[PDB]
Amino acid sequence: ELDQLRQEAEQLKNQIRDARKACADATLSQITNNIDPVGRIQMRTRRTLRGHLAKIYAMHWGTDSRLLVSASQDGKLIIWDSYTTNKVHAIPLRSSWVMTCAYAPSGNYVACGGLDNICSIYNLKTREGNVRVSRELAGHTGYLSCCRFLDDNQIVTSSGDTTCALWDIETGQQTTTFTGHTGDVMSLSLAPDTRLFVSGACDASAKLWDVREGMCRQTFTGHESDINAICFFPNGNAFATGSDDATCRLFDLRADQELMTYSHDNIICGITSVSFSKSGRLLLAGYDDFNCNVWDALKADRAGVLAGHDNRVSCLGVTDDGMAVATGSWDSFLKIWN
Amino acid sequence: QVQLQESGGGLVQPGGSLRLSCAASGFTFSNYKMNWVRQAPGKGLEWVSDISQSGASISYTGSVKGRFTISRDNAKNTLYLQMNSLKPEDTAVYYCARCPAPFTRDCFDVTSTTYAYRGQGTQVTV
Amino acid sequence: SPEEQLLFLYIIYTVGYALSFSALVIASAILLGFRHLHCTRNYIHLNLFASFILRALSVFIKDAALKWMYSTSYQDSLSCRLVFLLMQYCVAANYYWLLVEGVYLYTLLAFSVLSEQWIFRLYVSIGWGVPLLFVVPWGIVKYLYEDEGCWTRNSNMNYWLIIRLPILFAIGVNFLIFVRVICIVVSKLKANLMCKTDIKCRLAKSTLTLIPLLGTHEVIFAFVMDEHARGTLRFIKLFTELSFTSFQGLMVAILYCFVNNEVQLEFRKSWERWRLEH
Amino acid sequence: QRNEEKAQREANKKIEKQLQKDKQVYRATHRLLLLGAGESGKNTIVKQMRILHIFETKFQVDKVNFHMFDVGAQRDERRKWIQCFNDVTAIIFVVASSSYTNRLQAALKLFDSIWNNKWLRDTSVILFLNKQDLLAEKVLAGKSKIEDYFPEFARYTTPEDATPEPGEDPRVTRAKYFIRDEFLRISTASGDGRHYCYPHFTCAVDTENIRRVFNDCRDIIQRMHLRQYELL
Amino acid sequence: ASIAQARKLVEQLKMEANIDRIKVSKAAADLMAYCEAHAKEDPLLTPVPASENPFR
Repeated sequence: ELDQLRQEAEQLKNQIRDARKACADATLSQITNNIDPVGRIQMRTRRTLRGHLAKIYAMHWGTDSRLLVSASQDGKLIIWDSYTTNKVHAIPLRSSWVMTCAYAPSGNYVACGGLDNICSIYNLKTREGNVRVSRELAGHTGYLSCCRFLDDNQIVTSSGDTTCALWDIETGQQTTTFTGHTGDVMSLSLAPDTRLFVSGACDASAKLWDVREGMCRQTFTGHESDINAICFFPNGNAFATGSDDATCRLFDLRADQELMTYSHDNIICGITSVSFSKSGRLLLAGYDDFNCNVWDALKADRAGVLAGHDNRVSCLGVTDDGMAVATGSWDSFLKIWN
Repeated sequence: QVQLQESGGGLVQPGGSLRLSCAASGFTFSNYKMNWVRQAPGKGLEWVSDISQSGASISYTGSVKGRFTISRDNAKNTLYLQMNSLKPEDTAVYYCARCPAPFTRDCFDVTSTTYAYRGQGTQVTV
Repeated sequence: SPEEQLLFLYIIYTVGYALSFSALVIASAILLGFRHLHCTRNYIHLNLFASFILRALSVFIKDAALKWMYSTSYQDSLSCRLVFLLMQYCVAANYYWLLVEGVYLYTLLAFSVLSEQWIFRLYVSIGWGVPLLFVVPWGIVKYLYEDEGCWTRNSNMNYWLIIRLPILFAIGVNFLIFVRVICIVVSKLKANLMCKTDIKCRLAKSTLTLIPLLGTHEVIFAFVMDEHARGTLRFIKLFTELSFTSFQGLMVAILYCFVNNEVQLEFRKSWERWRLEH
Repeated sequence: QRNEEKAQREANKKIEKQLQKDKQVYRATHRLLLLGAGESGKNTIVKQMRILHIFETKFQVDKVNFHMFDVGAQRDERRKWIQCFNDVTAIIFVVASSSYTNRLQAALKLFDSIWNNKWLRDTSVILFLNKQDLLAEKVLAGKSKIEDYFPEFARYTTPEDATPEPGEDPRVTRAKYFIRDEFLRISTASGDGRHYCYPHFTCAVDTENIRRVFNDCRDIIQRMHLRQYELL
Repeated sequence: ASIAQARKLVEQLKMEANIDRIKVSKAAADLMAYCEAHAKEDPLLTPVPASENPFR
C-alpha cells in the first residue's frame, strides 16, 4: 500500500505545481520595469567594534536601535553601545561554541545557543548589576541554530534535529514543536504581527508555521541547496532566503510560489545572512566572498557593495528605525554602516 | 524542487550487465558533483563511486574497481552507471546522490541516513 | 690610485643609505597605514625599521654637517661630542634591534607561549633601553679620563671596549640564533614530502632571506672568517663591508615589506575595493 | 558634559581589562577536534587522556593545556557544524585499522571529505590508526584478506623507510603500512604546503598518545610560525 | 514504520494544497505600494542629513 501512497503524493505535488503555474499570470520582469532604479547605494563604515578574540558568528540589534549583542566562538557574548562603541556587557559562556544570539524586545533578556543543544537566557536587568544565566532550555537533540524572542516568557528556537520549538521560559519546558523539515533548520524570522514565522532548512525548502496552533501552514521550494538565512519583509506578506547556491529568492506568502530571484553570474559563494531595509526596498545579504551586497528588492540588481571584512560575513542586521546596518564576520570585527 | 529519479534496475543472473539511469530536475546539473551509493542487506549506506562536474575526475570504491563504469551527460541532465559481471553480493538499492555545495571539491554526508538531495533509488538483485 | 677608490666607496655608501632611507620610510608607512598588519611581529619590524632610519640619518648628519661646518672651533663646541654619542647610541640600537628580531624568532620557534604585552614591553626595553646602559658610561668615562678632541680618536683601547663588547655579544647571540633557526628549517624540510633537490634551493633561499634580518654578515666575512686585510684584499674587504652595511636596510625592507605575501594580498584587496567603489 | 559617560567609560575599561586577561588564556591553549566513528575506539582514547590528564576534555602535557572537543548527541549530517571548527589547531582523526565489513573505505571517504573541505584546508590532521593489536590478530589469522576490499594490495610492497617494531610479521607490517599509505595518498593528493597529516599506530594499551599529540601540535605551530616569516 | 510518515506527509501536502491563492500581479502591486509608501521614512533610500545622523 506504500507504493500507491507514493503515487498519490507525487500526483498531489504535480497538482500543486500546476495550480501554482496557473496562478502566475505575469512576472516581476515587466511589472516593475517602469520603476526608476535607486542608483548606487554608497555606504561607508562609521564605527568598527573590536574586542572579540575569535570569529563572530551571529548578532542581533536592539529595539532602541542603540545596543547590540554579538556572539563569538571564543565563548563571549558582548553587548555594545553602537553610538559610542562602548562595551556595555561581556558575558562568558559555559560552552565556547555559540551559533546564535537573540536580544529581547524589552531589552531585559538575551539568549544564545549552540553546539551544546542548550538555549541559555541571561537577565541583563538584574538587582546586583552582574549578569548571570537565568534559564537553560534543553530538549533539542541537535545543535541550536537560531533563536528569536517572541516576547518575554516565550522564545522560538530552531535546532539541528530538523525541528523548531516554542518554549516557556519560567517553566523551562517547550510548549510547541514544529516538525516537517527533512534537513537542518538554519534560520528563523518572526512576523511583524507576532503570529506566524518562517523557517528555512537544509533541504532547499522554507516553511511558514503558525506559532499559535503549531503546524506547517505553508511550504515553499525553489532553492538548489541548503538555506542559510531568512527574514520577513516589513509588510509581513513576503520573505527572502539565501542559500549555498549563491542565489537569493524572494517569496510571497499569498502567492505561494517563487516571486523574485537575485543572482549574478560571477557570484559563486553562498549567502550566509539576509536582511531587509525599513521600507523593504533594499535587501542586504552577506556572502562568503568576504563582502556584503545590497540589492533592490523590486529590481533584482546590485545597488550597493559593502567591503572591508577580511573574512566571510556571518551575521547581518538592520535597525528598527533603519538608521544603521551592522555586519559581523569571521575576522572578529563588527562594523556599522550608514 | 530538487528531484533525482533512478531507473534501470531489475533481476540479472550472475556475471550479467545492467545500466542505471539517473534523471535530475529542479537545478543545474553541471555546477556540482555527482555520485552513486548503495544500500544492501546488512543495513548500511556505502559510497560506490563519484564523478566531478566536467566528468574528468572519477573515483571508484575498491570492491567494484575495474568492474563498473560511470558517466554523466549535462546536456540531458542525466547520470549513468554501467554494471558489468554482477556478483551475488551486489544486490542492493542504488541511490543517485549528490552533495549540495556547487563548485566545491569536498562532498559531505552523501551516505547519511536521512539525506535530502538523494534519490529514491532502484533495486538491483541477482 | 687611492683617491678614485675612496670616491667610489663614498658615492656607493651615500647611495646605499639614501636608498635604504627611502625604502625603510616606505615600508614603515605601508606597515602603519593598513590597520590589518598589526601583529607584534610587525611591531618589532617597525621598530627595527625606525632604528635603521635613525642610524642612516645619524650617519648623514655626521658626514654632511660636520664636513660643511669644518670646511666652510667645532672640535670643542660641545656639540659634536653629543652628535657622536647619538651616533653611537643609534648604532647600538640597530645592533640590539637585530638581536631582538633574532630573540623573538627563537622564542616563537622554541618557547611555547608568552604573554604578549609584558614580553613586547621587554623587547622594546631591550631594543631601546639596553644600548644606553653602555653608551652613557662610555660618554662619562671619555669625559673623565680623556681629552675632548671632538671625541673621535680612540687613544686607549680600554676605554673603547665597553662600547664594542656589547655589540660583539649581540652579534654572537644573533649568529647562534641563526644557526639554531637554520637547523630547525633543515629538520622541517628533511621530513616533509621528500620534496627534492629543492631541499637545497629552498634552504639556500631561506638562508639568504634570514641573512639581512639577523645581521649575520659580520660573523660571515667581517672579523672571524678568512676575509682579512692585505695589500689589495683590504680594499675589497672594505668595499664589501661598506656596500653590505649600506644595503642591509634596503634588503630588509624589500624582503619583509614588498615581497611578503600578506602585504601583496592586502594591496590586491585594496585595489579590488577601489575598483568596486569606482 | 561628563556626568554618566564617565561611568560607561569606566565600565568599558574594566571590560577591556577582563577581556585582555581572558585573551591571555584563550590563545595560550590549543583546541583539538576529535573525530571518528563507531567501533573506532575514540572513547577509549578520551578516557585514556582524561584519567591521566558536545563533550569537552581538558588535559595538560609539558605545562601546555589542550582542549579536545568530542562531538556527541548530534545527527550524522556534519556538513554544517564542522564549519565551527575552522580555527581548530588540529583535527585528531581516529580510525579502526582492523575493520576491513570493509569499514575502511568509509573512513577513507570521510578523511578525504575533511581534507578537501574549504573551511578546513588550513587545519592539520593527526591520524590515529587505532586498534593495531586487532589488526595484527586479523592478519595472523588469515581468515580475512585485505586484497578482497583493496585489490591493489596484491601489488604492494613494504616501503623502504618502514621501521617495524622488532618481532613483527612481515605480513602485519605490510598491511599496516598499506593502510597508512592509503590514507597518505589522499593526504598528499591536494592541499600542499598549508596542512599536513601525522599518521600514528595506536592501540588501547598504548600510553603515549598524549605525547604524540603534543609533538604534532608543536610541529604544526613551528611550521605556521616559519611560514609567517616566509622562511619555509 | 514508513507508512505513518508517508501518511503524515500526504496529509500535510493535501492540507497545504487547498488554500486561497491570489494572482502574482496582486502581490507585486502590494510590494510596490508598500515600498513607495515608506520611501521617505527609509534613511537608506534617502541618505539622512548629517545634522540628525547619530553615527556621524
